[PDB]
Amino acid sequence: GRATFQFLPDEARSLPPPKLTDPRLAFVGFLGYCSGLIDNAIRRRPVLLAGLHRQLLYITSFVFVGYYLLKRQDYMYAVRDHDMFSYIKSHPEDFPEKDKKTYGEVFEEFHPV
Amino acid sequence: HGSPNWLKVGLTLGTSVFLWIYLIKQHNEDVLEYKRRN
Amino acid sequence: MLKYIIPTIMLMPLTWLSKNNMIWVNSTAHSLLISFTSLLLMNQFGDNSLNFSLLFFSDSLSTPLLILTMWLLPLMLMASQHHLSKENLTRKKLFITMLISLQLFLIMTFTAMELILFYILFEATLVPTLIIITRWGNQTERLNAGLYFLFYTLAGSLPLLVALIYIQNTVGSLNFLMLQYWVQPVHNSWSNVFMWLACMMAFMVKMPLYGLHLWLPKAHVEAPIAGSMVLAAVLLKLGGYGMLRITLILNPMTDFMAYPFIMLSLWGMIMTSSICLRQTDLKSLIAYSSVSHMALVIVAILIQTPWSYMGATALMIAHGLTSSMLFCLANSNYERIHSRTMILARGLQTLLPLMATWWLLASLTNLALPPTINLIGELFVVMSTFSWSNITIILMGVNMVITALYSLYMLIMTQRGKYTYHINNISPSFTRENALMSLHILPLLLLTLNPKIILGPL
Amino acid sequence: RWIARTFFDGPEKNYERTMAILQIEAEKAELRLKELEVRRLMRARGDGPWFHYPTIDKELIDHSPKATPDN
Amino acid sequence: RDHWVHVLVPMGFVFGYYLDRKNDEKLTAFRNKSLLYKRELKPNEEVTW
Amino acid sequence: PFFDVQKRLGVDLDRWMTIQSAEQPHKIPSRCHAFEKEWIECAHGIGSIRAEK
Amino acid sequence: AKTVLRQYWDIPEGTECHRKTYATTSIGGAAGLVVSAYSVALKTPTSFLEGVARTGRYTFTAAAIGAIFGLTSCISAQVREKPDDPLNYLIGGCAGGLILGARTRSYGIGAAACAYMGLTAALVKMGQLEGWQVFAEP
Amino acid sequence: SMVYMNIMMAFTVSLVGLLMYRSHLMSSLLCLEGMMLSLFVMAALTILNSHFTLASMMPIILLVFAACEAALGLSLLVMVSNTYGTDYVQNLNLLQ
Amino acid sequence: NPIIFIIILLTIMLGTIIVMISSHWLLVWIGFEMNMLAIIPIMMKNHNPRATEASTKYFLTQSTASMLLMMAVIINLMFSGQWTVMKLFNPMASMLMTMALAMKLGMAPFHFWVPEVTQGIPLSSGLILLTWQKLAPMSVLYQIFPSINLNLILTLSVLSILIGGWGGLNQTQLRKIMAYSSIAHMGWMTAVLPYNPTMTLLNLIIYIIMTSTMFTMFMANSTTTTLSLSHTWNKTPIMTVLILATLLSMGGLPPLSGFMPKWMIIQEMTKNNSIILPTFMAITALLNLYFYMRLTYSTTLTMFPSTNNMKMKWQFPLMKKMTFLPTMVVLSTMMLPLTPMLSV
Repeated sequence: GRATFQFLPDEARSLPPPKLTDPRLAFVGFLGYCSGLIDNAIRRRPVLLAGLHRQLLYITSFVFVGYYLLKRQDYMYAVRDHDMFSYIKSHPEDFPEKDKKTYGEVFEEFHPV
Repeated sequence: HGSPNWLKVGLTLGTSVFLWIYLIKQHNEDVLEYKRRN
Repeated sequence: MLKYIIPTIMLMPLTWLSKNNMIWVNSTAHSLLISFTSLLLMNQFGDNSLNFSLLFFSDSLSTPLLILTMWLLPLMLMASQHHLSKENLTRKKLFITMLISLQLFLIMTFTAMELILFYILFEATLVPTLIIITRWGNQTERLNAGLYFLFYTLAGSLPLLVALIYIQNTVGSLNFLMLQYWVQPVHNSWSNVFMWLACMMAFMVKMPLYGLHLWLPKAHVEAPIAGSMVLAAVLLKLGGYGMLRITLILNPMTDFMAYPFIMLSLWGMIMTSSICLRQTDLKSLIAYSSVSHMALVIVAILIQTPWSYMGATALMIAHGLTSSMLFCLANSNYERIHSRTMILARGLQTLLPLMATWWLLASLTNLALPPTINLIGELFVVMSTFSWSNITIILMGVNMVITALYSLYMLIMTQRGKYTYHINNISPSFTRENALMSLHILPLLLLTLNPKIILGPL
Repeated sequence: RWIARTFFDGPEKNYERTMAILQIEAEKAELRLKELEVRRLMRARGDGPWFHYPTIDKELIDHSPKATPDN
Repeated sequence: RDHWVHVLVPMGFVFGYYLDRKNDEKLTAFRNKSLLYKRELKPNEEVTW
Repeated sequence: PFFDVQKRLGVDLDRWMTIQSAEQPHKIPSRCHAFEKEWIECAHGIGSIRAEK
Repeated sequence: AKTVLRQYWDIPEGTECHRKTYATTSIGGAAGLVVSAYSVALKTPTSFLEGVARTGRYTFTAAAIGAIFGLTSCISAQVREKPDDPLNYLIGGCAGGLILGARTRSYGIGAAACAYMGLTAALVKMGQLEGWQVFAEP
Repeated sequence: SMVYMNIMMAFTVSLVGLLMYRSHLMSSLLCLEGMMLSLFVMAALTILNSHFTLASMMPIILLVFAACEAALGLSLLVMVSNTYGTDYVQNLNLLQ
Repeated sequence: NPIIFIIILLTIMLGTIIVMISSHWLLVWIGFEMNMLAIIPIMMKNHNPRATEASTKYFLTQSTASMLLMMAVIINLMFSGQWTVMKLFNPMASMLMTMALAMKLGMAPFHFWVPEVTQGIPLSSGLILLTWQKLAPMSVLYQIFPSINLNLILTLSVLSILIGGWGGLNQTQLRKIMAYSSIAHMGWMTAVLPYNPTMTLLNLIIYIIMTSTMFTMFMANSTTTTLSLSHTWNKTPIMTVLILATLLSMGGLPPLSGFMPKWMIIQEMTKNNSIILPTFMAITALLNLYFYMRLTYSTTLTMFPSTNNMKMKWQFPLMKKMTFLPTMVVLSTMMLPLTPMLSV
C-alpha cells in the first residue's frame, strides 16, 4: 500500500500480465463497436454503414485504454491477498486449528415431517 | 466523384497504427518482463 | 448450456440484416432448428446428477422445463402477423428482436447454477415485457396496467437482495447449489420468521395468492397484437418456479408458519374460479382460470414429501400448453369480430366447422379425461394432500366440480344460431389459423405415452 | 447403442467434473469467511495496512538551538 | 449472393461447440476417484477428457 | 479525494505553516514547543487508531 | 435524549403502570414541539402569538398519544399472564393510534391510523427481543 | 478566559432570522460583513499570546477574500435595485 | 467575451483542485471560496430578471455555508493547534462542520438551494457545471471521515431520499425533475460513508456520467414535459429510444448499469449487521422511479404530436462526447468485476 500517487507502481512486474484474447477485452470495445454505430444513428447519417474512419478509432480507443486499465485491477487483488496472508501468518491466537470430527459426533435435530 | 476533407481522413488510420504498434511493443516487452522479473 | 444462448443470439443480426417481407420467413426458419439442438445434449442421465459445465449451468437436470421455452419464438411470429402488418418495417424489426431478447435471459434462467445468478436474471426480464405492454396494445388502461405490472414484482423482489446477500456472507457462499451440503437448520425465532418470509414473498407476487393477484387480470386483459407476449407471460408466471430450488433446502424445517399460505391459497382456489362464471370479457374468462389451477401448486410445494413433486412439476407444464392455446383460440376469432365480448360471437359452429375440434380438445383438457398430462398431475396432488389431512378432499373436490361447469360455459356459448347480423366473418380459418392452433395438442397428448420425461428428481 | 458414444459421456466425465468444480469452491467459500474475519474485525489494533489512518510526519521537525533557553 | 444471412448462422453451433470444449480441458483436476470413476490402470478414463 | 501531488514532486505548496513547531524564521518558539515535539514523536508509524488509546 | 430511553427501557418492564406512562408521554409530548416549530416556520405567519399554526391541535394531539401508550401496555402486561410480549405490546398500537382517529374524524383515517400503527408497534420491543441494532459499527 | 466568551457570544450576529430577513436586504448584507471581526478577532487573540510566529499572516489574508466576496455580493444588490429601485426581500417570483 | 469566458470557466476547476491538494485548513478555505466567486458570472450571461433574482438566492446560501466552515477551523485551532486535514479533535467542531458543509451538497435540510436555483435559469444549456460543487465537498468528507457522530450523517441522509423523492411527483418542469433526484443520489452515498468510505466514489463516478448524458439529450429544444412529446415524430425517433434507455438505466434496473451501485453498496451496508437501514432506503427509491415511468409514458407512446410544424432541415448543435456516454452508462454491468479495485 506504499509508494503513493502512481497509476500503477513499479512492483507490478511479477503479475502475469493479463494478455489478450480474454473475453473482457473482446467485450471492451464491443460496446465501442456498438457505440460507433450509434454515432452515425444520432445524426441522420442515414447509412448505418457510414464512414469507416469514424467507425474505426473507437475500436482502437477502448481496447488500448481498457488493457492499460486492467493491469492495476489484477494488481489490487494481488496486493489485497498479499497483506491478508501475512496477518494470517502472524498472530496464530486469532487463527485456531479446528478439530476434524466425522459424522459420529453430531446429534442434529432430528425433525421429520 | 468523392469529396471528403482529405485532411484528417488517414489521421484516424494513422493514429491506430501508432497506437497498436505502441501497444504490441509494450505488450511483447511486458510478456518477457514477467520472466525477466520472476 | 454449452451454446444454446450462442446460436439464439445469432438469430438477432439476421432479422435486420435481411431484405423486405422475407423478414418473416427468415426468422421462423432458423428458430425451429434449435429444437433439435435443445433436445440434443440434454435429457441425459441421471442418477445424482448432471452438473453441466461451470458456474453457468447445472443443466436443469431434474426439472427439464426448458424445451417448452424454445417452441415459442417459432410459435408467436406466426401468431403475431394477424394485426401487426400495418406498421413500419423499422418497428417490425424491433418487435422480433426484443422477443428474442426475452428468450435470451430465460435460457440462462431455469439453469443458473446459483441463487444470485438467478435473481439478476429473475429481474433481467420485466423490461422487455413492459415494452410489449405499453406500446402495441389497444385502447387505454394500458398505462396504469403497465404500472400494476411493476411495483408488485419489484416491491417484493428487493427484499430478496437483502436476504440473499445475507446468506452469501453468513454460511460460506451460496454460489453453488452443490455447496449446499453444509446447511445449518433454521429454528423458531423472531428474526428467522422474516428470513423465511422475505425470501418467499417475492415468488408469491408472480404466481399469485388470492390476495395480491390484482395485477394478473390487468396485463392479460389489455394485451398485445395476438396474445404475443401473453403466451410469454404465462410461461413467465410458471417461470417463478425457483421456490422449488430454494425451499427444499435453505430453511427446510419451517412448516410452522405455512398455514397462512395454505388456507389463503386453498380457500382462495375454491373461490377465484367461482368468481369467473359471470365474466363478460372473453380474454378475462381465461385469465382467472390461470389463477385457480396455478395456485394448486402453492399448496403442493409447501406441503413437501413427493408424490406431490411427481404432480407439481407436471402441473407447471400442464397448462403451459393448455392456457397458451386458449389464448390462441381467443387471439383468433377476434380478427373477425372486433369485440372480446362473449355475448356477441354467437351464431357460430355452423360458419367455422373445422375449429370446433380446436375448442373441444382445448376444453377437454380441463375436464382432463384421465390419460393426458393433466389428470396424471392433479391425481398426484390429490393423493398427496389427502395425506396432510383427510378434510382437504372436500374443497379440492368442489374445485373439480365448478371448473367442469366453467369450461363448458365457454364452449356452449358458440353452439347457438341465426347470427342476426355479421355480413363480415367470412374467412374460413385459413392455413395459418390451424397451424399455430396445432403444435399444441400434438405434443400435449403425445407425451402421455411415456411421461417419465416429465418428472422431478423426485 | 449408437446414440451414447456418438453424442455424449457417462460416469467418468460428469462424475469427477463435480469433483473438479467443487474444488474451485472450497477455496472460494473458505476465504470469504477470512476476509470478514480480518477486514471487518481487525480491529482495535489497526495492524495491517487497511485501517491505517495518517497522523503527522516527524521528518519536518527542527533540531536547531532555537533562541529561547526555556521553550 | 452466397447467403451468409442464411444457413451460415446455424453454423455458429460448432463455433459455439468449439468454446464448449475448452473448459473441460482445463477442468482436468481429478483422475483420483472411487466410484467408477477409477482411472485405475487403463486408457479408458483418461480418454474423452 | 486526497490526490497528494506534493508528496510525489518535492515542492512544498504549504506544509510549513501547519504545526506549532516547524521553522520559526528567527528561531523563537511557542509556549508549548516542548510538548509538540514530544507528542509528534509518539504517533509516527502508528496508524492513529491505536494512538488514541 | 438517549437516557430517557435508559429510564424507559430499564426499570418498569410491564409493571408500575404510572411511571411507565409518565415517561412515555414525555417523548411523544416532546415531538409535538418539533412539528409545531416547522408549522410556524415553513408555514407563513399565524395569529398574534406565534406559534399559533393554522388548525392548531398539534401538541394537543401528540402528548395525548404517549399518555395512553404506556397505559394500554402496562395494564395489559400484568393482567393476562405476566410477561411482556410482542402480542402484549401489539395492543397499544391500535387504540394508541386512535387518538389521531378520534379527532379529525375517522372512516378513512382512523382505522388506517389503527392498522399501520399496530404494525410499527410490536416491532420495537421485538427489536431488543432479537437484539436488533439500527445504527451499528463492526 | 472571559475574553473568549465575550467574544463568542458576539459570534451570534449571524442570527439567521436576521441574516436574510426582513426587508431592506442591505440590513442583511450588513451582518454578513459584520460577521467578520468576530472571526478576525477570535483568530487574532489566539495566534498572538501563543507565539506561533507564522500563522499571524492568516488574519491578514482573512480580510482580503471577505472584502472581495462582499464586494461581489454588493454588485448584485444594485442589480436588484437597478430593476426595481427597492431591494425588499419579500420580492419572490421563482418558486421552489 | 470569448477568451474571458474560458478564463472564468478554467478557474472553476482550478478552485476545486486546491481543495484536494492541501494539507492545511487555510487553503481549503480559499479553494471553494473562489468557486463561489467564479460561478456568479455563468449564472448571468443573457441578463434576464429571474436569473438576477436567482443567483442572489444562490449567493448568500453559499456565503454562510462558507462562513461556518471558517468558524469550525478556528475552534480546533484552540485545541492542539494542528492544521492538517484530519480528525477534528472536538465534538463541538465536527458537529458544526458536517451540517455546515451539508448546504453546499444540499442535503434534505437546507432544502431549497437545489430547486430554486436550477429552475428558470435561462441558461439551461449547462449548469452541468453543478457537478463540480457536488464534487468539491465530497473530497473533503474523505478525510474528515473518522470523526463524526454517526447519527447526524445518517439523519441528513435518511431524510434525503424520503423528501427528495416526494418533492417531485408534483412537477412538470424537467429542470426541477433533474434538480430533484439529485438530492436522492446524494442520499445513497452519504448513508454509506461511515462504513468503508470507498465504494462511495463508485456511486459518484456513475452519478457524473448518467447526469451529464441527460442534459446533452435535452439540448435540442426541450423545456417542459409537453415539449418532450413533440420531438418523437418531428426531430428524430431515435432520440425517443435513447431517452428511454438512460432513464430506465438511472432508475436502477438490473438489465442496465444503474443497478451497479446498489448491488455493490448493500454488500457493504450489510456485512455490518445493519439490515433495517438498507431495507428502508431500497424500498424508498421505488417511488423515485415514478418520476421516470410517467416520464417515459410521454415520449415513447406518440402522445399527441399536434400543431403541424416541420423541421425539414438537419440539426447542427454540438453533442460533445455523446456517442460514448450511453455505452458506458448502460452496458457496463457485466464489464465491472472490479471497477472498485481501480478506484480503491
